[PDB]
Amino acid sequence: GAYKYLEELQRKKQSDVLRFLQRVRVWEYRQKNVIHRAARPTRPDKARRLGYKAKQGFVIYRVRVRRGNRKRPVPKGATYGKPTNQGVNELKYQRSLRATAEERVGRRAANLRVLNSYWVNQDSTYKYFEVILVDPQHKAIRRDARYNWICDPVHKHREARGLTATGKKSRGINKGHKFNNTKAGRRKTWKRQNTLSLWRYRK
Amino acid sequence: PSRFTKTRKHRGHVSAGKGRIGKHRKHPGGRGMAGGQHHHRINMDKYHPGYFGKVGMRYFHKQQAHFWKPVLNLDKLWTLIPEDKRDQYLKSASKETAPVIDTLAAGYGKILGKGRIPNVPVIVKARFVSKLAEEKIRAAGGVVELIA
Amino acid sequence: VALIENKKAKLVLIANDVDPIELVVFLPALCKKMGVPYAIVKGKARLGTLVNQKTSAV
Amino acid sequence: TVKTGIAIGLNKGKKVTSMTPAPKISYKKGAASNRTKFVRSLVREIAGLSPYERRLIDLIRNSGEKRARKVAKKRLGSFTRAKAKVEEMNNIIAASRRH
Amino acid sequence: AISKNLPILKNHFRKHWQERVKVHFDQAGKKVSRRNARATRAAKIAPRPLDLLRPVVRAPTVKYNRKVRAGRGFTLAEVKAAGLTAAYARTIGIAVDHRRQNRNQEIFDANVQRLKEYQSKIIVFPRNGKAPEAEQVLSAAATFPIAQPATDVEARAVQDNGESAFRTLRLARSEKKFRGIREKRAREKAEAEA
RNA sequence: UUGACAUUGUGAAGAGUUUC
RNA sequence: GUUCUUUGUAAAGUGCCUUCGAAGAGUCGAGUUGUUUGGGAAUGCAGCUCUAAGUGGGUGGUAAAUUCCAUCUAAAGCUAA
RNA sequence: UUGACCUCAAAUCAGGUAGGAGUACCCGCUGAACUUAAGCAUAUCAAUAAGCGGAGGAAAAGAAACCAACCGGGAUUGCCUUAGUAACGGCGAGUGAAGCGGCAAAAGCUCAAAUUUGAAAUCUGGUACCUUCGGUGCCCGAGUUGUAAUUUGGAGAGGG
Repeated sequence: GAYKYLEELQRKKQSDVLRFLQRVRVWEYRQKNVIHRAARPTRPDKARRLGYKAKQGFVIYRVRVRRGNRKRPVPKGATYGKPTNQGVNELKYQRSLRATAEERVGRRAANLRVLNSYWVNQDSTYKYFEVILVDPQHKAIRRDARYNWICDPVHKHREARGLTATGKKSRGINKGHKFNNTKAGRRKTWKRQNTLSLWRYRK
Repeated sequence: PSRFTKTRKHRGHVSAGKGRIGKHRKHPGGRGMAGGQHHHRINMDKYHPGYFGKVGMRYFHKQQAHFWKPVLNLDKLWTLIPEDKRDQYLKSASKETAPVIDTLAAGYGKILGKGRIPNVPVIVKARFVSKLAEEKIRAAGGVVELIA
Repeated sequence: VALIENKKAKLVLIANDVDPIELVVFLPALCKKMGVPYAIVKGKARLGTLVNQKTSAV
Repeated sequence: TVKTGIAIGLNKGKKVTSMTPAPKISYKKGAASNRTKFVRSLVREIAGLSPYERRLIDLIRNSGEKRARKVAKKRLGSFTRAKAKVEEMNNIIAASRRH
Repeated sequence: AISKNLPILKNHFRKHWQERVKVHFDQAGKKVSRRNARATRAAKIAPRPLDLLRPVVRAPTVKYNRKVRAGRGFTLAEVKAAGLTAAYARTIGIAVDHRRQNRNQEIFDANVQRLKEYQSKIIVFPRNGKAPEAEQVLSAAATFPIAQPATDVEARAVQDNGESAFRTLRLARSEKKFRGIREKRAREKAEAEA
């Protein structure tokens, strides 16, 4: 297919043609509302390899975020404590902005289940993404096997809990020695290993 | 149990056995290991020397079992034999036939030279021995097999 | 596209009005490489009608 | 590889009937199948180049190569990718010099 | 506080631990649960014996390079060596791995022997309904035990080559020490002329 | 508040190959 | 355990020769900032800046350069006890 | 003039769905101080309590961009032990894991990237009928800016 040529073109984000396209598209999306249904994706290849299939039930919404550090919501720097919790400006929010965006559209429209999201465009001021949704009420979904796992009540709001790509990434899930803390659940680990376990015949 | 404990025997003796003057207050002299340079220096020194300091080299991600080298001496060396067969080989004392001894399967990783063993020639399968151990075996007429 | 890479193509037609345009932009160069006769055209809607479809893009 | 049967040394380990397994193709993730080389070499010429590439090749017909390595090191954060990109730029500028 | 000569402690109880304390009074109840689970699973099982075959393994690092262990899976290599395929095997009470590439011929041989034994040793019902209709076992932990090898004989004759194994050790150590030096040094005189 | 980086395009004129 | 159709000219698996054999990018990686960690010239996470490759890439718990080795194959995903 | 297309709208349109509650346990986010240090600001209490979002009957995680360096093992989770250890730290108070090994329980796998090209073979809906958690026909519609069949790297496809 041609999706491969499309990928390989995408992965050169500094060519003049992409510079142009980027400028047009970012201006367009910036004129648009912060959240808007898109008729169809801007990177169909990307959506397709993250599981989009052009059919009755799948949806794209495009999204903006506001792109900076997360200034502490504290009146005038009045944090009321020790110097270490005295910072406000240079603080970073642990969830990604992609995660935020996904969360915000999932809140906008709650009948649907998220699947994934992806970068499209940005500037200094904003970041733009395109986000993938499903109506699990849809008969097409429920009758196709291959996705209907998402119809399950378990996968409700899987962006809200940290179960997408970005979710599982920021939540520290990956194998190995650099993830010993927070691989199978941070709080789970800490709880496990701050618990005192005591048997009947004491060991 | 409780009933053996002195607090049943203190009942009535005001100031259960902690005194009236120097009374049993909360945490004097601080908590835990507070004062090891200031007002508990004399217990730190005298009964806990060396506590304060850095020394030596670090080793990040020390995995023991790199250094698994459990240890054995000629002094024992023989309990490895099942006792029923032990005296038989011991009475034999032949170079044409000596018992094979796998320390590693027994759970040992190095052999040392304590003790005096008989003059029996004996066969060993052992990694990591000491010069003196190998020597006494050779004087007994035995040999050694280095292994992996 | 596979037909082109296989040089099965005798002629190619490419409507100009696409979005995402990246679906299409490289195709002229490809047809140049494979020596294929190609052309840019107008009315992918007309192409759809040529397919018994709404829209064709090629 | 060829073990010695010794608990220590250079080739320490059990002397053993070392077989060989079948190869997993997962080792071959770095493949370069014809399709893909075609796609990449094409997309290059459609995309042209990026300004840091441009500056680097100007640097290569200036300033020697070592300076261009330092520059690409600044841009990518390595020396390996730097060396490779440099070799690539030499390959390209060779085409520009001699078609 | 500090007091008389005593070994120093590190007791990690400064951290609201009382809220998070697990006791095992259900040490017995869960044993009951597990026995009941196994029995009930078996009861519904259609006598497939409650555990799938698992292979013989060379037991990783040095502390346990000696032992022999039950692993996960049998290496498709050894499978088709036995003369079948992974998928059919999984339908059979067998467990298969794609990792653990076979590199040791005797283990290859041992596992294929296990598999052939098991193949000869079991009895499969037809794809249709009627059969000899039962008799259950729940092992395959045990009926194919996993023993160590023999690894030697009881006793042997002496073959004294007169050498100093100790000195061999020191020499191997020094070689491992000085490979790089002598390599670089030979390289130096070699490139010296010219 | 000040400097750099980005948003940030197309070019010209002039000052110490550059870069003000 | 019975009892009917008959899928079917359709599905699977199996051998040896041959051509091959697609493999996820504003991501990886790096710098910096902040935080967190047992993680120590920087464990993870996030912001900003830079931004890749395909005999390549990640890691191999001391930073950098050089040469070897070894192990996996990310940046999409489901899964009971 | 007529007819399409793309985009965006409206409708008490046909049918659907989300809200809130609860919240012992669970996934996240945000996030202190008293306290301890015999003072105290780092550090600790604490990656806790409080605050916010979102689930289930279990969750989550999970089939390796792994552990390792052995003769190598082989998804995940939990117990024992590793270990109060390596390491961290005004190297002060203090904090502090992971591999290996034993046990429990066990299960594997799907998408993308490929020309159906001698034939969209895919799917929602409506409507008549029926053996109705559904099915046949018909129609409308979506869809090639790609639904179906194949393959998922342990491989695998093409041909012979």
